[PDB]
Amino acid sequence: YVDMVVNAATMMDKQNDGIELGRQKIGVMRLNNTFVGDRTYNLRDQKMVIP
Amino acid sequence: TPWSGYLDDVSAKFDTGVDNLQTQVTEALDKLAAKPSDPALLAAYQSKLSEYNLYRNAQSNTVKVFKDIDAAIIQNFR
Repeated sequence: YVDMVVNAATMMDKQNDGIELGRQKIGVMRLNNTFVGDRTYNLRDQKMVIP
Repeated sequence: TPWSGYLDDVSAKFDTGVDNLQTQVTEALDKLAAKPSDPALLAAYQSKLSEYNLYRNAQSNTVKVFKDIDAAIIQNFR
């Protein structure tokens, strides 16, 4: 009994070792109050950028 | 995102340094082309065309020299 248990548990652990589970999820988010892009404002004194 | 290096930061100083020359040149030309016979127009366009010339020569030469300094330093990384 002991030998069987220790064998089976070690080998199943190695078999599952090959499977990845970090499933990547894609989320789509709307912005309701602002523009998505960066913008540049050319002040006289400076080129200015807003990220 | 609009990405800018160091050479870009260099050349950009000239563009911001001359506020409106870029426009003035086109305005003066459009005036002159309508009436290519008024000396006040001709004298103005001569002055602003030559300021526009020196502007860009000084820009491109100074952008080149920094490229040569960088390439010289990078060659010694080995």
